[PDB]
Amino acid sequence: MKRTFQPSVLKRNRSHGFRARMATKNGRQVLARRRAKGRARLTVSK
Amino acid sequence: AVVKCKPTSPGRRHVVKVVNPELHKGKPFAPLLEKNSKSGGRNNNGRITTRHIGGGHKQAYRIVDFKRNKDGIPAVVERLEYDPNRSANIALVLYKDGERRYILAPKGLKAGDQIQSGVDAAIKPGNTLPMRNIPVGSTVHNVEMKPGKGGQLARSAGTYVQIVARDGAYVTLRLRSGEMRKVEADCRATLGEVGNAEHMLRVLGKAGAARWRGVRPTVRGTAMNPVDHPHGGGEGRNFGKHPVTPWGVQTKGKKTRSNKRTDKFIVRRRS
Amino acid sequence: NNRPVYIPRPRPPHPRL
RNA sequence: AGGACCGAACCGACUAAUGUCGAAAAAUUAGCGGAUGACUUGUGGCUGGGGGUGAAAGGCCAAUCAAACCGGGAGAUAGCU
RNA sequence: GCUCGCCGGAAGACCAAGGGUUCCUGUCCAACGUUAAUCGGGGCAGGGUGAGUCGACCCCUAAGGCGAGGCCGAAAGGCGUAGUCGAUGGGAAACAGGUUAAUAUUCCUGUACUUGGUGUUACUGCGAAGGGGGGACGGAGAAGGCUAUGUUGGCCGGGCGACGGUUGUCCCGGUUUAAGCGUGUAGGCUGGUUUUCCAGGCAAAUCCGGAAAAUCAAGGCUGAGGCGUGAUGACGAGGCACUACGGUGCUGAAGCAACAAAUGCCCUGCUUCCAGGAAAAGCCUCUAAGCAUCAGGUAACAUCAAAUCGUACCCCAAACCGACACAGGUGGUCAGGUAGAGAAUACCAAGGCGCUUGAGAGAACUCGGGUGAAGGAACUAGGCAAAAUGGUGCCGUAACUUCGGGAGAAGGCACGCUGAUAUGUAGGUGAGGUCCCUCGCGGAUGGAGCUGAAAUCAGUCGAAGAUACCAGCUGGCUGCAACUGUUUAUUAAAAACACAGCACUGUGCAAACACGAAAGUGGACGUAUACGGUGUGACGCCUGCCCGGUGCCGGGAGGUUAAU
RNA sequence: AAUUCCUUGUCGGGUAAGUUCCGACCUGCACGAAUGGCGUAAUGAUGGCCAGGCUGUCUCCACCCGAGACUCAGUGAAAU
Repeated sequence: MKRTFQPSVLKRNRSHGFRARMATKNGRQVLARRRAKGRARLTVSK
Repeated sequence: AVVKCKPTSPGRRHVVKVVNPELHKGKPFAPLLEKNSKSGGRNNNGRITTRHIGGGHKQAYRIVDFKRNKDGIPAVVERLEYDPNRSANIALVLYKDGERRYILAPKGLKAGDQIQSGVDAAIKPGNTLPMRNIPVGSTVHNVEMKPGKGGQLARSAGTYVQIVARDGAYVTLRLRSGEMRKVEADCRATLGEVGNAEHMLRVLGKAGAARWRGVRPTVRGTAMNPVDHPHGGGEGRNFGKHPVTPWGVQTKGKKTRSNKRTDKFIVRRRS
Repeated sequence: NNRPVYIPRPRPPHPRL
């Protein structure tokens, strides 16, 4: 049984990392919404 | 040459090979190579624009000289090579000055032959002449439609066109499709017909032969569902509909030629 | 004290038809 | 030579039994199919929801697919319980 | 601690990915562990990760991403040039031994190597985003030469033994050593050298390419292993002296030969086949601009620098993905002995484990197995499941057929051990000696030694000799599909889908067509022996009649007919 | 007939006994020639039938070896 989640640090960062989010405006809006909600972990990162 | 293999096993039973002994058994000319990454039918948007394309063996692109701009420079034919990109074989040509180029190999071309380009050239097969100099009623290949373009007509294996008429500054060409096209005189053409005329005799033999040739399986519209194809649906192989393309355009006898720009160069249509 | 999150699909019933 | 033969790794999942508040939200045990090829696999990319992909089953698209998921219109509407 | 049992192409040993202290020591047992617990991957504290050479970083690039200008788009934004990113690839350099409770190819000892900066000395024309070469490449197959490694003999050390025999052809253990440097071998590739000329290499060129002659038949390149050095060093059984009794310190003999042999190396090789098998940089070489009492380059010596980050531990699992200390999933490397064709299977070595509830009893019943009188499918929707067949050699082998097949058809016979042929043959390998030598890692002769089938005859044991494990059930008639293949992840693997082939139809290339409000891409760096769509589905014999209807193609008298 | 309502069509083969199977006839409810027709060697974890061998499938079960069930100690659920 190969479950759906197969961790990979490189792919995780390149898909949901800070730089990936800021590249496009919608990701920028996502960061804005996270900041407004005041989440401790703004994004995924080491 | 055409050789039929013995029915040793299924998949090899129906194979019909086309062995060409005079082909070059060695690596090609590296300076003239160029990488050719496959696309799989996808376009810049990443969507499949053309279906049934994908996979296949890796193949490197050979820079083939179609313009043939080296006028007045006799060149010798070093050898013939297999080009995976074309249906016809290509010939490695060495010019008197000492540069090597690739050209389409006509039927009569072989190693050690002499070819030349430009008006100051003979009428031997393989020479490149403008149609104005080429006598009417002769066979040519790799014909241009605009001067300097390079040549687009009659490029496949065993293909050629006829010089049927010469109307002053324009020439009429009868193509292998039965199409009579008016072409500007000054643009160039190559004498003779493309070699490797026995390309039909091959049959590929088995399913996988088409697979590593870059072709993917084709799915009939009937086997599809109603939603994905205009055909499909019903219990027991029901069609009851006029044949159509997957996008609704009615196929099987519906002309799709609508240009109104090049029609002035069309004398007669296919028949 | 989390209430059960994943409830499995019910076992298919016997066909009373 | 071979989409050749027998057969491990590897990939697959035809039969039976067990297991159904199971060891496991499809597995184990004993057999079974392919096993130089249309093969299999690692890494990284591309295709985004009236769309993708599909050797075509309405199959698959994060345990969900005859139209994914999340938030909003939204306290939708419910002559019904 | 002594026994028993299990794994041993793994349930062992090393990595990447992913975890993130789970590592080691002291201490604690409430909670956690499906029981107890002094124990632990649990709690608390301390300790632990050492690099010019390993990896990352770094230089270059693939798919692809982003994208100055630009093109396009109501806005957002889309596409893309120059560029710049992107390892799953290419590019400089280290091995052996020892040491810690826990790190080492990082620390220590020994012996090496690479890339740059600076200085000195002796020579010299240097000089690029520019040219050329190189880097640089597929599948399959075969043989030869080797090594890792193993076996045996010799050698060295120890033992002769609690139940008979065992100083002997006896038994047990050891018989290990690298990178680098030197020599350069089997093998593989290519004929060398000199001179002249040339609109090609978008400029130039002493380089590449091409054309000419003169002269020699040879050089050059690549290249595992072996042999030397490294090394009268290290390691080394064993013995000795003290033990906080875990271990510490001291000493240290032999360290060779033969045979077998890889899936590893020579080999990015070679021979073949069609499906024709990345790119760029480092590197080598030639020049432009410019500089030539310079700078710069080459060779030698000296000196300095090589930063920064990862380094513990798990890594087929109790530490990763599955909510669990879950019978599942997870890529790569090493991979021994006996039997065997084998990485199957059986039993074992090194090594690691007995799977975190036990003790009794020995009912029905359920589960996983063994055996069975006589019958042998009478069971049942159905030979489902079980049972049986099962290997090697030889003999033999039907209908049918596309002449390949069918076929391992079917059906028969022989298989152990010992001796002899032959104090182990044929075969393989091959020392010393002897004869040559374009003189060495050479060639002949020669057979010592070692290894080692198959077959025949004879004898002999058992109920059974392919003795266990492993290891086809077979035949006849017929439906469907030609076949290999693919599919409903998780009740349907099929007659369904695909398929080679065939036919129709569209398309003249700014192609049809598709994705896109568009630009622009795919088709295709293809162009009718090509491409798209549709139907049929190898092959053999064929594929009849009908154009009313609905489509499609062509024509045009007349009628009808929008905007204007 | 993968097609056939009527229907287990009729005759023969196979069985002591055959609504299936194989061959032939044709009253083809409602086969049919590229939504292809008829054949077809080889192939198939394909559908149906027959024979040999084989056996606990069965007549009819019996016994035995293990893991549960049962008793004792510890921990200690669920649906309703």
